[PDB]
Amino acid sequence: MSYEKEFLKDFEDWVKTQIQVNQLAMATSQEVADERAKDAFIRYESKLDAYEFLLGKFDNYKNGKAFHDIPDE
Amino acid sequence: MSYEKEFLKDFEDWVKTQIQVNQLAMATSQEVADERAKDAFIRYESKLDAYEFLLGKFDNYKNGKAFHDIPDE
Repeated sequence: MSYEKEFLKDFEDWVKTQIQVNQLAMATSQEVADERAKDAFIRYESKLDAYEFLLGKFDNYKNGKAFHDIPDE
Repeated sequence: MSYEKEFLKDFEDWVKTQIQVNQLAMATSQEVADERAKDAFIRYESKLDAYEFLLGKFDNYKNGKAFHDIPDE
């Protein structure tokens, strides 16, 4: 793998890590939710949302598509 | 530019776009904040935080550093 390819791979694994990280924090707080727990849930779910979207962009890469293209489902 | 390099460039411009997008929504709602406006501010600031971090990773790329390395300030 070239430098760009390894960078893109580490990048994707990092995103997958953040998704796991936020899913547990999210599930853990949602458990409780008082403004605190809901604020925390919102914080975490907002991050998950951004990372889930990015996971779609890496799918474009693995498919050879341009970045802006819409992922397959 | 190869495919990987153009992908990494579009990727970075997209992140910069999201930062601008969330900064305005964030500033716009914070203006008001009632649980609604604060929940919205939290949502947006949480996304900004994730994107700001990613901007650091692209700096690593532009510097030739591994993904996991810590950006310069």
